[PDB]
Amino acid sequence: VYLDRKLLTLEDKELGFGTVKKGYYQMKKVVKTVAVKILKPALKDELLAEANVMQQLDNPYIVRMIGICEAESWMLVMEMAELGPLNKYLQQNRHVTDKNIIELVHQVSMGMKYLEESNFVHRDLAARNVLLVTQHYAKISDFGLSKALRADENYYKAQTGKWPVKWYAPECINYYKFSSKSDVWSFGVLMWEAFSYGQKPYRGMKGSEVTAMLEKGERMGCPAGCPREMYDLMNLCWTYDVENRPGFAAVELRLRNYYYDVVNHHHH
Ligand SMILES: NC(=O)c1cnc(N[C@@H]2CCCC[C@@H]2N)nc1Nc1cccc(-n2nccn2)c1
Repeated sequence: VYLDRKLLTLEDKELGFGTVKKGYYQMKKVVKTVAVKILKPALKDELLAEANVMQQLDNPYIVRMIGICEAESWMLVMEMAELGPLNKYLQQNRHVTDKNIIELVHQVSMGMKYLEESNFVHRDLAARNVLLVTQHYAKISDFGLSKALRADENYYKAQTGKWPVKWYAPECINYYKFSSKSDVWSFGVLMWEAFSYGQKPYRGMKGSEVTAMLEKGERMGCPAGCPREMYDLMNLCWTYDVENRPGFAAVELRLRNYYYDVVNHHHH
């Protein structure tokens, strides 16, 4: 996992803990374009824990880590997803079709089905953390809050924090318990963001007002032009009771089947 600084070439400009910069890494033969997270002891430990999670994952729909390097600061080197975050892409590309959005959120569900099978919880699943390789190829990124589940438990219990509350399930807020089912709830919010072309969820509401709304059984409305089948899936992800909420195997299957029905309608 330890990379050679002499083989890494960093660009001066910043793409976006610190910063994300574009670079190039000399591989065995080819040169590879990379995205590098550069830190600007708690930050070092967090980056190394993130590196430890990514090291264990191998799936076409999850950003691959190339390695780590300790130079000017600690650096986490990843494969580059040229088109950037999904929310920003859709805000700038409103012509993207409903079929293309289904294709991308289905890819995220495949990556998450893999993470669930791997017994890792993401804990920051949102459209800003889905990166586009192409307009037809999404990858999940940003494993800074992710956790490997213990062998005897299907959830992570947080003790302390600065949380993305609008993407969190009720049991995360009420019991500090994070599971693959909690990530399913976040995935419902991510689907809403995607079909709303990168609009922020729960516009104009405080985190506490969001909790109050959800407790009353109320949910965000259907985005303009969103297929009813996809809005129904969002509502199923937003099942209040964790036991009754589907896991990613059930979600990916529903998305897969619907995507094939849409691919069929297009051919007709
Ligand atoms: N492998 C990667 O390509 C990569 C992995 N992870 C991330 N993480 C960032 C953290 C900052 C928030 C946004 C995102 N979750 N960004 C990556 N690339 C990237 C590519 C183009 C643009 C940007 N970009 N545009 C605006 C901000 N960042 C990032």
